[PDB]
Amino acid sequence: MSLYRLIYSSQGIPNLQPQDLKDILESSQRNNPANGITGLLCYSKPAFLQVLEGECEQVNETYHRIVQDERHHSPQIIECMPIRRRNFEVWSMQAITVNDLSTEQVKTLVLKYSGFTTLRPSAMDPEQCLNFLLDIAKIYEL
Amino acid sequence: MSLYRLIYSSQGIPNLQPQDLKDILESSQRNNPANGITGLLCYSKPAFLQVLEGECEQVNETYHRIVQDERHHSPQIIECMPIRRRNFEVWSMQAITVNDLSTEQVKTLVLKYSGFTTLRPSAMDPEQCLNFLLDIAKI
Amino acid sequence: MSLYRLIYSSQGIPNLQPQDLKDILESSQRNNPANGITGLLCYSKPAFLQVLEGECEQVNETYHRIVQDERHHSPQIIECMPIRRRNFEVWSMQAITVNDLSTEQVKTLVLKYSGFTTLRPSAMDPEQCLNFLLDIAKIYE
Amino acid sequence: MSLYRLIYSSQGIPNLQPQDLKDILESSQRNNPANGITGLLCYSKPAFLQVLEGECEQVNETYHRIVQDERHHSPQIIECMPIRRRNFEVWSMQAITVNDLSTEQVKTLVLKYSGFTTLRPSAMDPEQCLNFLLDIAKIY
Amino acid sequence: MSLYRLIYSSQGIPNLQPQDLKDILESSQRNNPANGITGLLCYSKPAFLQVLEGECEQVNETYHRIVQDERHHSPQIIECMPIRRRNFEVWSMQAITVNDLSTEQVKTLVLKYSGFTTLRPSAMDPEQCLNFLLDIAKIYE
Amino acid sequence: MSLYRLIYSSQGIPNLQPQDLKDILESSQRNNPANGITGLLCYSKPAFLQVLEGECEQVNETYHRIVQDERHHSPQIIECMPIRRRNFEVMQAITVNDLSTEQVKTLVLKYSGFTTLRPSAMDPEQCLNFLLDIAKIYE
Amino acid sequence: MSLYRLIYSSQGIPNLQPQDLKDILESSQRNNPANGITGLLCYSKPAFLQVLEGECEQVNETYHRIVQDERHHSPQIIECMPIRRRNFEVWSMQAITVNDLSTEQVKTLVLKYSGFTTLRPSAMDPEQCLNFLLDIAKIYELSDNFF
Amino acid sequence: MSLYRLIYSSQGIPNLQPQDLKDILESSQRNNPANGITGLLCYSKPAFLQVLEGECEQVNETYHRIVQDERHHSPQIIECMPIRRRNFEVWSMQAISTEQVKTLVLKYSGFTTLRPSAMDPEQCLNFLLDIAKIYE
Amino acid sequence: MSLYRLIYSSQGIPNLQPQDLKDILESSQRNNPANGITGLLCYSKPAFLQVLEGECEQVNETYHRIVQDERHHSPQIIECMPIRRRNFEVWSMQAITVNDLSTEQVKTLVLKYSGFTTLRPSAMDPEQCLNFLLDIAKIY
Amino acid sequence: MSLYRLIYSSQGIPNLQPQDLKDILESSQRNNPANGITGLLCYSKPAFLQVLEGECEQVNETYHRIVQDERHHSPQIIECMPIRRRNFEVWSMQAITVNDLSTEQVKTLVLKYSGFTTLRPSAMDPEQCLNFLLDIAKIYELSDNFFLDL
Ligand SMILES: Cc1cc2nc3c(=O)[nH]c(=O)nc-3n(C[C@H](O)[C@H](O)[C@H](O)COP(=O)(O)O)c2cc1C
Ligand SMILES: Cc1cc2nc3c(=O)[nH]c(=O)nc-3n(C[C@H](O)[C@H](O)[C@H](O)COP(=O)(O)O)c2cc1C
Ligand SMILES: Cc1cc2nc3c(=O)[nH]c(=O)nc-3n(C[C@H](O)[C@H](O)[C@H](O)COP(=O)(O)O)c2cc1C
Ligand SMILES: Cc1cc2nc3c(=O)[nH]c(=O)nc-3n(C[C@H](O)[C@H](O)[C@H](O)COP(=O)(O)O)c2cc1C
Ligand SMILES: Cc1cc2nc3c(=O)[nH]c(=O)nc-3n(C[C@H](O)[C@H](O)[C@H](O)COP(=O)(O)O)c2cc1C
Ligand SMILES: Cc1cc2nc3c(=O)[nH]c(=O)nc-3n(C[C@H](O)[C@H](O)[C@H](O)COP(=O)(O)O)c2cc1C
Ligand SMILES: Cc1cc2nc3c(=O)[nH]c(=O)nc-3n(C[C@H](O)[C@H](O)[C@H](O)COP(=O)(O)O)c2cc1C
Ligand SMILES: Cc1cc2nc3c(=O)[nH]c(=O)nc-3n(C[C@H](O)[C@H](O)[C@H](O)COP(=O)(O)O)c2cc1C
Ligand SMILES: Cc1cc2nc3c(=O)[nH]c(=O)nc-3n(C[C@H](O)[C@H](O)[C@H](O)COP(=O)(O)O)c2cc1C
Ligand SMILES: Cc1cc2nc3c(=O)[nH]c(=O)nc-3n(C[C@H](O)[C@H](O)[C@H](O)COP(=O)(O)O)c2cc1C
Repeated sequence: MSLYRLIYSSQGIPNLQPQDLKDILESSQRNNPANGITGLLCYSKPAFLQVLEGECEQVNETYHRIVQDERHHSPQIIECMPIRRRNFEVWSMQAITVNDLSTEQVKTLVLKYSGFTTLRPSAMDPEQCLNFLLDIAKIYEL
Repeated sequence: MSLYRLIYSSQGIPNLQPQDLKDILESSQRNNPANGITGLLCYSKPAFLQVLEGECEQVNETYHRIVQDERHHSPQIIECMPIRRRNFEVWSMQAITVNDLSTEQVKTLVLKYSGFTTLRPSAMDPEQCLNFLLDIAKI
Repeated sequence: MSLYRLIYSSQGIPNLQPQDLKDILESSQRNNPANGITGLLCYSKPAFLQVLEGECEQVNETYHRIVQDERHHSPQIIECMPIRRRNFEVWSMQAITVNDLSTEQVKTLVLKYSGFTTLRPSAMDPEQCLNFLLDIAKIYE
Repeated sequence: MSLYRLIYSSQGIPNLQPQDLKDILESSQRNNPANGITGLLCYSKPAFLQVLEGECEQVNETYHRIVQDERHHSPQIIECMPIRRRNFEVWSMQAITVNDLSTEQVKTLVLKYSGFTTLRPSAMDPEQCLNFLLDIAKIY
Repeated sequence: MSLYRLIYSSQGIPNLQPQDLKDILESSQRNNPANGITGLLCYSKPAFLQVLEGECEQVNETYHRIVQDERHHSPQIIECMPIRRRNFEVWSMQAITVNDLSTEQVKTLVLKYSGFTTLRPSAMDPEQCLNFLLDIAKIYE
Repeated sequence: MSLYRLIYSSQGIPNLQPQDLKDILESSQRNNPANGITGLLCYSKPAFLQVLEGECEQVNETYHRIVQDERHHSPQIIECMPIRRRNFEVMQAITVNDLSTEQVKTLVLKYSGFTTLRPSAMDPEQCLNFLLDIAKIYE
Repeated sequence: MSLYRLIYSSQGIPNLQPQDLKDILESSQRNNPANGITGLLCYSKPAFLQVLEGECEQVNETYHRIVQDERHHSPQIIECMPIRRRNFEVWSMQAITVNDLSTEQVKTLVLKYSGFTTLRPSAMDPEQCLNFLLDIAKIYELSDNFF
Repeated sequence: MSLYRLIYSSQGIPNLQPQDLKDILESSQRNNPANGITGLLCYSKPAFLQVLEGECEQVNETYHRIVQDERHHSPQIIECMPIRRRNFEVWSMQAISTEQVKTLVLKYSGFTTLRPSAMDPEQCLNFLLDIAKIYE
Repeated sequence: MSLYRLIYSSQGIPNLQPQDLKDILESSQRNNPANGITGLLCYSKPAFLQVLEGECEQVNETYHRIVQDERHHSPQIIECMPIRRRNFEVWSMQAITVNDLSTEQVKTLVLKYSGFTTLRPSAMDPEQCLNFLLDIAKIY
Repeated sequence: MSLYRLIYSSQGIPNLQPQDLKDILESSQRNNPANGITGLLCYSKPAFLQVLEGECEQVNETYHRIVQDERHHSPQIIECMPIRRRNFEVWSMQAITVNDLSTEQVKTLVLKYSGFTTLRPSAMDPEQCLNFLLDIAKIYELSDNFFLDL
């Protein structure tokens, strides 16, 4: 019913290739529009960080389906709450890799909101997660 | 006396034609100026979403007249409260249709405040309804 | 779906007797329960002040039905909004008459939230109506 | 329409007596009920401090009538504003005299909101005025 | 003593001419400098809306003088309070007529803070009055 | 690491029996202490509504273990967030239906639209307040 | 006009005797109540800490009178500002002495608001000074705090 | 060693000549910089109004020195308190026509002549900050 | 000069005996009074949790002298800041050891602010730490 | 885990030449990146004022290592608390000499937050130190002013 946001992180499996993230993105871009789901996925080997926005029932359907995926494990819900309005509404889904090859502007962003230059969501509170995702969206948009 | 704003939604009757939407707009534009009413009507098949601003007595009189209109049914008052100042003061009544022929800019605005690309007032709270309406008035 | 409150006032017909009010109470106490509606009606000749709480769809269904009642006219919605929780949850409906013959305590309460000792709903803001209705529900009344 | 409170002070004519305050009281208690006015009057030689509460129009009517009374001059409105609810509702009007011969508990209240033990409205702000009057009403 | 603002409205007598408002304006612009009074007056037939600023003592002195004026009646104090700083300090007094001949911009402003396009202080709360006066003075300029 | 609270609802299977409720209770009370999980489970046929409290990692492990339970479906997370202190800090379970006391029904009505518990129609604050109030009036 | 509070500290001249302290408090009892001043004087040898509340003009007249007293030097205004209401109550006739033979309760109160068991106003902010003075007035029981 | 602000008013002696104000100016400009005192002294016959900013001990030393000055009497501390930061990066003096100045004295007080006894601390501060702007 | 609080946690060395804890507590109760330090110490093997109150200079000198003690390592400052007033003014130092054991009175407090019944400082933010210590002292 | 900021001041040894400051900056810039530490060091003879930001564990590790440096003594922690985001994230370490030879612009920032034109960290409360440091970081591009002063 109500407009909702869910932020979670997970451990990618050890063997993940760049093609595996193309298969996640394409699936998400195929399923998400029809469900009202918008969002952003960050990968920083081996951690995933994703925000999902949408009707509560749809966000939940999508999350609990994602939890069942064989390409990641130990999902940790970081925040889930009703929202006043969407922030990621221009993307059914988008994917960003944050690594050592990343732009200095991007590295300085990871640091602005966390302890290290490599993204580790398990060490960030919901507001730091949301703000990182907002700012990094802002520099890859659209 | 007191300046008020009422937001409500309703379900248009099934066979609502383009002429129907036009005479609703024409009625509101001739009646509202005289009663101090301003606002915006949005129509998203089959739902209507309207904000009315004016003196409490006038907003109530206007609203209870609209309620009796044969072209819609099941009105749902979403918010009715006194307000500090108007936001739609330049329009006695403005109408927008939000549908599959709407621009990505509109579809995106509907998405920003709700579960889908199609407007469904029943799935929005008062602040979401008002902000959608304020933003769409800002094209 | 969501929990709502609607407060409104109306003008009763000049022809309102003991039996018409009791008929309103009876109808409301019969219909309100099945629809999850709770609240309180006050009658201060000639005015009605009523508060309705419940699911948005129900509140609206009940209100728009009440507006068709020939026993009053010129309904004025005072406030309609989502609420954190109910305050009248114990009564599907109750009806108080507030007038000249009312208790000094009740009179003083009316004066607490308005200009006079006779209840005139069109001279109160939403917070004053609500608090009046909360305090008089507590007295009983 | 709107519920209002008006607080003002004035200078009473030099030699006001218990009886002068008694008929002010009797005048107010007959007039105030029908106008739905409530409130409290303080006299601290030589000055008056009154709060009036009621419908905007009635508060204004009452105040502007009072201004014309011969028993005082130089009225100063301290505060006039809409209010959420009344604080002096049980009293159409009461009068308390506050002087050097008062109770120690009342004297202590004067001191709490002002520079001296004599009540001097002109030397108090709107919040100090209302608060004095609220505490004063509380011990009555 | 303290810096104060008083806002009131009143009813002008039935047939006020532009010359009466000039006289009012001239009287105020001669008396107000010396008393440190500043403010703005609007006339919206038949009503007056004025804001006065100055020392509490002088603001009361001026207001109780104005109230004796035979050119209006039934004065209503809308607000009287201390203030941190003046907003009308550039003008000893200015007078503006707000009626059905004012510009669209002025009419729109009246609508922004009130139920109609004609200015009726009785229909406005103190915040609405103050904001109307700040905004209209800004256009004037 | 961080003290968290998660509130969710779900749909019990149609053939749930009081013995299943007792089995859920036995299991919880065996698993929760060692994991430092506290909270309250409520059952209003066919709906469950649970709040969990404890460390982030343990709330997540317990929640995702619960999601796989075949005695319910369609979980819907209502709120998940860090908290400054526990409210419950003693798993208790309670069933809340149209046979519960007139005291419980009045409590259901206080936070929602009807006398029967329907979490889908309550926001996070109403859910939590309901659970506290229902716990308060029990043990 | 306005209701004011002033808190100040000073350094009493060396070897101030109890009779001098008595002379000061006799003067302050003589003048303060007539001037509508309430407050307290504390003495933690050699330092004075005093609060004065009352009408701005009186608090100032009193303070600038005190400044000229030859029995202390280096006055330091800690705070002076308009207040919404008084927190003392009366002018405390008795001064409080706060030193190393003070009760464990008084010493604990000094420690609650500063770094040590001896009272050093130069180490405290205006709110610490006020709260100390309020708590000590409560224990003595000179005043509290209009109930 | 806390950063502090003190605002006070006083009445200049009836005999105050332009050279007295010049004397005050030159003493303060020699002393204040070495004591880390910034602020502003305004004089409009017969009132002085001054803000001093600096370390507590210096602000107090400077103020109580000023108190002993024979060119004014009846000092009234209007405010004295710790501050988060300074608002005057330098020290200045201004003696107060025209209408801009009229308008300014009015903006934060009841009359068109400067009367500190009728202004609260925030009014005094903002007046002093603004008058530094219309000059200075 | 200024009134400060510092809360820190550290890791005791593997083989601490109850005697060593007495030696720390005795040393602290000997040294703190003269430096104006008050506070509270817990040992939940292996973790130490201490709050130190006092003048900034003394709090720091004591903290840094403590860091050098051979009976713990890895000190983690959790919060350090000026405070309005002390909350532990009555104790030069008190030590809470395994009457952390007190079943669901003290264990009840630990759960109230953290994930488990056993006290682990690294699992608590500054506010949870202070509130725990405040509640624990209250019941003493 | 938690993102933290630590501000402290210490007394530098009376010897310190520009090479010593360079050696300090050099170690910090080599060590800090790996540790996720960022911040700013000011040297106002004889005093240092530093802010460190990073993970609580790493900030603490770095700080207690620094305390053991023979080039200063009497370290005083001014504030240590969790933070919502970094403010000094641009440099692993930036170091600025702030003294009587400083620009009038710098001396004005010093005076804005304290009693005098000479930076004396103990004459400043935590918010004053913080704001002072933020204002300095604002005006200095370059990770130091030892080679060029603006
Ligand atoms: C990190 C991660 C994030 C994912 N995010 C989404 C999502 O945004 N939307 C979605 O439909 N599937 C998402 N999935 C993919 C689904 O788990 C699953 O692969 C998808 O339902 C396959 O559907 P398909 O066969 O139609 O392509 C995600 C998977 C992973 C591992
Ligand atoms: C969704 C909808 C919105 C309407 N909004 C307004 C309105 O804002 N103002 C108005 O006067 N009439 C409004 N009406 C039109 C009235 O229902 C009614 O037809 C009209 O006031 C008739 O006036 P007339 O008979 O003079 O043409 C609305 C009708 C519909 C169904
Ligand atoms: C002032 C007033 C208040 C009323 N309030 C309610 C109400 O709370 N609930 C309700 O069902 N009917 C209420 N009604 C009565 C309805 O108008 C209507 O008569 C009722 O639904 C008739 O149902 P019945 O024919 O089954 O008796 C109210 C009527 C009036 C005049
Ligand atoms: C300070 C003071 C307060 C007064 N307050 C009231 C009042 O509250 N209500 C009122 O009717 N008259 C009040 N008056 C008295 C009126 O001025 C006047 O005497 C009286 O209302 C005349 O009424 P009467 O013709 O019924 O005797 C007050 C007079 C004074 C000087
Ligand atoms: C609505 C209106 C507003 C007025 N405002 C002022 C005012 O601001 N200042 C003033 O001195 N007189 C004002 N007056 C005029 C006075 O009522 C009065 O006639 C005038 O001050 C007489 O003073 P004089 O005899 O010295 O000329 C106003 C009058 C009206 C009716
Ligand atoms: C709606 C519902 C709520 C549950 N809540 C909890 C819980 O609070 N803690 C828990 O350990 N298991 C909970 N479970 C039970 C688990 O799903 C699972 O059956 C159980 O933990 C297995 O433990 P066991 O086999 O060792 O007994 C819940 C199950 C259901 C269906
Ligand atoms: C530390 C100290 C505090 C004082 N406090 C007050 C006081 O609060 N009120 C007062 O009148 N005099 C106070 N005085 C005394 C005055 O300096 C002065 O001696 C007094 O005004 C003399 O009045 P007398 O001539 O009646 O004795 C204080 C003196 C000292 C040194
Ligand atoms: C109203 C007024 C304001 C003053 N302000 C300052 C000041 O800010 N700084 C200062 O050193 N002296 C100020 N003084 C001057 C001192 O009273 C004193 O005369 C001066 O500091 C003596 O220094 P000199 O002996 O070197 O000339 C002020 C004096 C007056 C009357
Ligand atoms: C965890 C812990 C807490 C301590 N707390 C204090 C303290 O609060 N005050 C203190 O003086 N020493 C404290 N110490 C002990 C000092 O490190 C040191 O051993 C002792 O104070 C030296 O004094 P002594 O040689 O006179 O016995 C603490 C030590 C440990 C490891
Ligand atoms: C005031 C001052 C600040 C310092 N700041 C840091 C710092 O931020 N990071 C760091 O690694 N070392 C810092 N140090 C230097 C360390 O104490 C130590 O010399 C260095 O980390 C050892 O690194 P090395 O392997 O190059 O010898 C600082 C030293 C001083 C005296």
